[PDB]
Amino acid sequence: NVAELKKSFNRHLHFTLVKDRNVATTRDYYFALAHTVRDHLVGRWIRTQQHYYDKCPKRVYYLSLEFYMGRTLQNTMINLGLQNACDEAIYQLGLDIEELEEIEEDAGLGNGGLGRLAACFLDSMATLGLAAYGYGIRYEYGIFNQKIRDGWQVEEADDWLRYGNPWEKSRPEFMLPVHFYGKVEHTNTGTKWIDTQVVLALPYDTPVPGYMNNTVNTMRLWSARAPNDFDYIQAVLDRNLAENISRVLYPNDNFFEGKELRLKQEYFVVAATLQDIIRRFKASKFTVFDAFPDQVAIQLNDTHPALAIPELMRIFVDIEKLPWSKAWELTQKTFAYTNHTVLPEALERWPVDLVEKLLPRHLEIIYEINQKHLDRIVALFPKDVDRLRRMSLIEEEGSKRINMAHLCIVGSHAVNGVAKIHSDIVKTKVFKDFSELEPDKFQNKTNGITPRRWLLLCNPGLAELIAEKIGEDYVKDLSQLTKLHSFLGDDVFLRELAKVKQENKLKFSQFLETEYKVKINPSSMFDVQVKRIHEYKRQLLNCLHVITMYNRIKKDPKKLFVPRTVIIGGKAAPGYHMAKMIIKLITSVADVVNNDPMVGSKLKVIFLENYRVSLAEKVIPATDLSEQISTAGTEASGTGNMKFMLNGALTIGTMDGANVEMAEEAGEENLFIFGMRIDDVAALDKKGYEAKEYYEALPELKLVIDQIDNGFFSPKQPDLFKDIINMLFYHDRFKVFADYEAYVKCQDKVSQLYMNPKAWNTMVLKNIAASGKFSSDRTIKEYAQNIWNVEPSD
Amino acid sequence: NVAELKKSFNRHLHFTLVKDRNVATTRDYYFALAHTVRDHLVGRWIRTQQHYYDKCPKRVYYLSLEFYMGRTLQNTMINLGLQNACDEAIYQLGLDIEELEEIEEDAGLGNGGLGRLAACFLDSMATLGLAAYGYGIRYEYGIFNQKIRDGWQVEEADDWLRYGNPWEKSRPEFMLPVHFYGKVEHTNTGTKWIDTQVVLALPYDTPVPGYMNNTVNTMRLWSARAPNDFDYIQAVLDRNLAENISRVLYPNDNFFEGKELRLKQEYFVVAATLQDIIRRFKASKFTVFDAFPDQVAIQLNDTHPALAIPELMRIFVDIEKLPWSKAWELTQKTFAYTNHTVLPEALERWPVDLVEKLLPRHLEIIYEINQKHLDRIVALFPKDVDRLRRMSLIEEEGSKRINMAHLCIVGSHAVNGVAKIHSDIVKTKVFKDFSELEPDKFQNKTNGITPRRWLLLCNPGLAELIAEKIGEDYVKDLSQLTKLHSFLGDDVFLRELAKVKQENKLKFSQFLETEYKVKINPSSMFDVQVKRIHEYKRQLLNCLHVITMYNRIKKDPKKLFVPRTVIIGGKAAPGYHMAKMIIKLITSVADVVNNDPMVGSKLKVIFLENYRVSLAEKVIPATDLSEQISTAGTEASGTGNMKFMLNGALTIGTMDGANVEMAEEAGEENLFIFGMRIDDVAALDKKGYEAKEYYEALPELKLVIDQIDNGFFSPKQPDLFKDIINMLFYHDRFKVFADYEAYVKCQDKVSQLYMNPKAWNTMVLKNIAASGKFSSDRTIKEYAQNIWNVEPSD
Ligand SMILES: O=C(NC(=O)c1cc(F)c(F)cc1Cl)Nc1ccc(C(=O)O)cc1OC(F)(F)F
Ligand SMILES: O=C(NC(=O)c1cc(F)c(F)cc1Cl)Nc1ccc(C(=O)O)cc1OC(F)(F)F
Ligand SMILES: *C(=O)c1c(COP(=O)(O)O)cnc(C)c1O
Ligand SMILES: *C(=O)c1c(COP(=O)(O)O)cnc(C)c1O
Ligand SMILES: CC(=O)N[C@@H]1O[C@H](CO)[C@@H](O)[C@H](O)[C@H]1O
Ligand SMILES: CC(=O)N[C@@H]1O[C@H](CO)[C@@H](O)[C@H](O)[C@H]1O
Repeated sequence: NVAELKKSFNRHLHFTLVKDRNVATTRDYYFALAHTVRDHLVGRWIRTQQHYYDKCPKRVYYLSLEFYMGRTLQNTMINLGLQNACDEAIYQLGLDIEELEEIEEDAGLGNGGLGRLAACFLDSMATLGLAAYGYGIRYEYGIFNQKIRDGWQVEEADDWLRYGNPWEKSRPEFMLPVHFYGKVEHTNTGTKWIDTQVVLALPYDTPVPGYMNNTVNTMRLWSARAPNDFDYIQAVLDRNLAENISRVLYPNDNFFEGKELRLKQEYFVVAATLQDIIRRFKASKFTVFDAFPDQVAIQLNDTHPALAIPELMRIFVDIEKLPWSKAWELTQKTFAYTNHTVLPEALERWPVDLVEKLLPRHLEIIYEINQKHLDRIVALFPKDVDRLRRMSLIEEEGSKRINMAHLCIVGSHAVNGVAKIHSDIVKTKVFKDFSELEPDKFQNKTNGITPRRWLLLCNPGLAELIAEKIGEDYVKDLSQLTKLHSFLGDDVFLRELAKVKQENKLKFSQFLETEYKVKINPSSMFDVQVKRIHEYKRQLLNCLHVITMYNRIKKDPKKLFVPRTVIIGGKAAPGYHMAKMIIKLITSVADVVNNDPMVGSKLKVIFLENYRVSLAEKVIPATDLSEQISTAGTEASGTGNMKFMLNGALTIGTMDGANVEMAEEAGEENLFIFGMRIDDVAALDKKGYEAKEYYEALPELKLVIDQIDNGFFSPKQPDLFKDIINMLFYHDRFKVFADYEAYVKCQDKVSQLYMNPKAWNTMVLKNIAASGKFSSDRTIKEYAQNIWNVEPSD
Repeated sequence: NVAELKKSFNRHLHFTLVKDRNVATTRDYYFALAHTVRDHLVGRWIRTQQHYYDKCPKRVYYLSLEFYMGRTLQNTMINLGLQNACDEAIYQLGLDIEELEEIEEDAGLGNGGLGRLAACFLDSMATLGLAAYGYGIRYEYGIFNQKIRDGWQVEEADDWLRYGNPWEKSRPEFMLPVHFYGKVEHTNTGTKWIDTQVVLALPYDTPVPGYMNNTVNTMRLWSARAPNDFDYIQAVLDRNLAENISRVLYPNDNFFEGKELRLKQEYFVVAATLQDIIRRFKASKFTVFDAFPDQVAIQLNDTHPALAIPELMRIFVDIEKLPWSKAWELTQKTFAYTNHTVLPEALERWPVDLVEKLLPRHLEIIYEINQKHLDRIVALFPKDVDRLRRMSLIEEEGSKRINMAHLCIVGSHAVNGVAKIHSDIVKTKVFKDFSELEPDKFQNKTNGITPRRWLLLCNPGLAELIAEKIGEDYVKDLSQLTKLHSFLGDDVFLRELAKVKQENKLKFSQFLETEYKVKINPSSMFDVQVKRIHEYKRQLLNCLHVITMYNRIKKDPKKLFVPRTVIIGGKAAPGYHMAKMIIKLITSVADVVNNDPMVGSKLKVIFLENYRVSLAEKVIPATDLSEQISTAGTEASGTGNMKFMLNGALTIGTMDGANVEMAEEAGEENLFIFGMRIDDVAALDKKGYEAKEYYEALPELKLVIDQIDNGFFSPKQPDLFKDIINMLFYHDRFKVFADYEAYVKCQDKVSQLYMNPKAWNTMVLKNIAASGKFSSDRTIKEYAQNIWNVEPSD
């Protein structure tokens, strides 16, 4: 109750912050409230973990180099049923809760969809009350902070832990050695890894509260420490190198960069996690190891934690002294692999020299794994020499590299894609060789998003509305949102829905106006593309359509033009050149567009800085139009798309990733789908893509290109954007021009629907009403049932 | 009372440590109590700090690169008067109170005498209710942990913070920029210090509980961070370099090491501190700095923060735009300097080259000071061409250096030494050129220790006994120990006092044998020498006496030997070769002596690994004879000496430092004074030191030296102590041999007296009852009256 939360608050401000109202900072207040809310989950946290130890359910271990968590405070209140009481307590003390909430750093330990998938899943597994753990790296620096200076992305260290983090508790008793380098002896007592350099792994536990149940699971992130025995001053300074491992998240989205530190990160998180799991299994009730796969599941979050396979084997054979065949039966039965990667350059392949010098034993074990593997292939295909090098874990040509996917495929009992279409290509095409051998191993699990964070928290208006119509069951069972179909003809419900959208718009319009000094037309269409910047996602194409909108105003200023506020956001990897260019182009266009007095309030372009979990929560609920426009074949699933759908936006995009499943659910009539489908893409590769042909064929495209290339957007470097021009014309893998017309045409349909409130909101409601599939609660049921084989409990 | 303490402890264990009783670790329990205890000073801390904000009395800032704090928990309990009740609470919960206490890390952020002086000072300024603050660096790594391995010193990093520190509260709101490098620009707005690299300074507060009053003063310690703004991974890894500024404490006792990083440390703390003071001053109720010196004193703990002088000037002139002359009058009035050393090699003397690179503005301000300095020497000494070079701040040979001592002298209103003999020599000899001009500038302020850590804490037995006899008011006014004179008659007493000391040697003997392979004779005379390993402190001269003794059982195994445990402990600077060998020797000697079955239990020799504050709290109360044997004129004061006086041991030592003053106080017949006085060393230098004379001249010495050199103590390597011997005959500036004879004869009388229980304890009593002068409480009044001009309120 209120009075008690108020007494807790003051107690913390007093004792934990050593402050009285008189000189208390806003941060002092945030902290005091966090501690008050965190205190309210301790009992359930102990009891949950206690129950796991007493009843030994099969535990699920989600293993990942990335947990894109965002802020905890508000998410935690909501899931404890505490938000309203806290709101009121804080209000009564003359403070503003939204103000305190603003203080919190994001836990930006993620790049995008892969890392955010991890986050939604933990929330989901806690809500369904599974025995689940999150395991990854406690990066000192998460994804970097993005400033824009002269329309250019600028990186600033995400110093997220400067002031401390009250959502983590260290665990001094569970520190582990992790080993690197050294050499292998195959003595007559077992094979032994010796003369290694040691890093210590200190774990931190973070509470994963379930939505209104009694479960609080754990996320355990590891930290790098130097040992005490593995110039005096320099020696002590040198301890920096060991602790460097957990220092900074690699900021690459969908790109492999074969850096040594990264390899160290990957073993580091694998090694400590695997010990902790064995330790726990051994400390429990339960070749006592025969029960291990009845008590352990390890989901590989892409190939990043791939070493987990040769590591488990290493532990089983060398320490546990199990015979290799047994060790391998159990490895296969413990692991499952989730494939998210699509393009050649994202594929992790590690050079053999590197894997040999850093981890000799793992190399040996990997070769051994490979031998057993290629043996079986020879046996079923003796005249087939090419199938051998094709399915080998070693890409034997030149450099020589380990194909971590191949390793995950052979060490796991289940392999999965993240959307129907994708798993499909994965199974029938990309892995034809392996799936032929065991069709049943390969499955789909279409992606999902938590409707806690992504409806309840980021959008309480909608949540309340929906709840006032159909009650609150939908939160824990999003399929219940179909009940809304029975409100389609409800003229008054449509108004309340539009009102909700408009408040989100008004609020967010404040944000834009107070952060960018740019006049927002409150009633224009909020047309939003937020994701990481990559040529495949095609921010560029959107950008082109912006230019077309602008020109259309210029040629004919009196002509009926539906006002849009066009928002583009997301971070470019610091080494991704073309991505940085694509940013500079957008900010350039905005400068022209936002100041051309002849357009004024008809068109406003914002490039949205420092896009991240807590910003997604702001902008998404405020959106009318969700840009989702990758080249078909290039987007494994996507999740933003889903979050827009649930929050009352209409989606414009290609038949790619889960967009396809969105269209099935709500019916294509109710999305703005356009463009080449995968076939249309292949057929164009077959015949051959000539970018030129479209530039001559479409006069509006011709102008846009000409404007960009001749400095209309860059009079001080008329040829600033040349690199974009070349790529567009000669090296564009993603066929930007081939989809232009279809896109623009499709854009004009959105425009016309927008001029009919009733039709538009009717489509909105048919979307929201069908968004239920996309709850990460459904996804997890599916993983639980056909992969982990654990049951929900409560 | 106790019931609230049990609740609180449990609330912490539950809510702060997230543990129930059956899985709580020991660390868990420690923290739970620690937090409980901190809570109980919070009120007195806020009020003490409020109250200075209110009445606004003059503030004392003790600025030191070093704070040798030791452990906090028990000191805090005692001073807060809650040891009783806390003991109970822990007991009633079935927990070992002292096992808890042993979890706590020494805050080992000093080398020895200097950093412990500061730590005692804090306790006393708080006990006397001064508005005082300590400013230093939050070193990530304190003085190194010493391990003896094969009789050698090995160093381990002192990772005191890895499990966190319950006694500090970060103050993020008071974070600051410090500036480095760049270059000076002489524009017509004045001098701009430009293109500087910025390091962040983040303060952390530790409570300083006065003894049984209302005062809780603050110790602010600063940590280095990289700023905000900048190969991206590499750029991020490189933040390590800015943070290296506060990473490790330099481990030289009485020795100057001119490393760039150390200069950075020195600037860092001076810069953060001076800003923070200015901030506090402007924030109070006082562009008007006239009252600054009335509001603020800053004591320069030796020359380490000398840089504060030209920083304050720079702030005043460059930033506050005050006239040089005024800005200068204010500085001298603010600062005061405590000289702590006389060894030429311990004087800080910075290459201008380095200072010009790192602090180009500061170099100028120093020149500019020297100029103005040197000018007014010409006005009074127009023909003394030599006087100038003798008094300039700049030593001009080859690559010029900055004489930081001289700097501190010109820039402070008071310069003081740390004992009568020291200060006297500082005034009349070392800085005669200066003192002649302002005789009143130079003073003495004799060192002391706190009777809290060093009596009630470490030796509860002795304090209990004293309190029984004379009331418990001696704890706040030590001089009341004179009262214990009434008891010179009393044998009941004398036997009671002997009891206590025996009880300590027992406790201590149990710990001692459970460490080293050695059979301890618990009623032998405990001959303890502990302090940093130094040629000057002459642990060697002690080692020579130890051999001597052993050679007197080998010669005559059936003559009466007064039996003694000889304990020598201390850390050698990693870079200090002689001291490392000297340790090696003592351990060799140790291994020969403890394994001659003939010597048996007559003489055990123990080298005490890892001497530090909490270790000192154990061995001192268990001591009979205190070795204070530095060459006359080398120990500026000593503070070990005083601790052993307070704790019921008798002193064997030279007429050096405060020894002179302990003798003074107790009567010189009540200490074992011996060997060369100050003039004797003076004489011998002019006559010339000729070591071989005592080797020829003295048969008993001669054996000792031959054993060493021919390898009696290193058989498997008869060559080992080559350099010890060489040093001793052609290089020993500290004249071990010249006092060899006086010393041994002196020891012989100690031995003679130890066979007289009654006379011995009568001398021990005469020592304890006259130790009142040496309370740091007395030292502080004196600075308060005569340097800081502040008033002992509460
Ligand atoms: O009290 C606890 N605390 C925690 O486990 C805990 C500690 C943390 F530092 C943290 F950050 C998070 C958590 Cl959740 N656990 C517990 C209680 C009782 C028992 C029993 O078996 O009686 C066994 C127990 O350990 C386990 F984990 F098995 F439940
Ligand atoms: O609330 C406080 N807290 C502290 O001072 C403090 C904060 C810490 F984080 C810490 F680690 C230690 C302390 Cl001791 N102080 C205060 C109260 C009331 C007033 C008024 O003027 O009404 C002014 C005040 O500030 C000042 F500094 F003056 F004491
Ligand atoms: C949401 O999943 C999310 C992503 C992924 O969005 P896309 O599915 O790539 O469009 C990236 N960044 C943030 C902050 C998220 O919330
Ligand atoms: C005690 O003062 C102390 C010192 C300094 O003692 P000396 O005066 O040099 O003999 C050094 N180290 C520790 C741990 C002390 O408590
Ligand atoms: C390598 C990588 O981040 N892949 C991404 O994985 C997420 C989570 O499944 C998908 O939503 C997205 O379409 C896909 O691009
Ligand atoms: C520089 C340094 O460490 N000096 C030491 O200072 C302490 C405390 O002032 C004195 O006890 C000691 O005699 C002196 O040698």
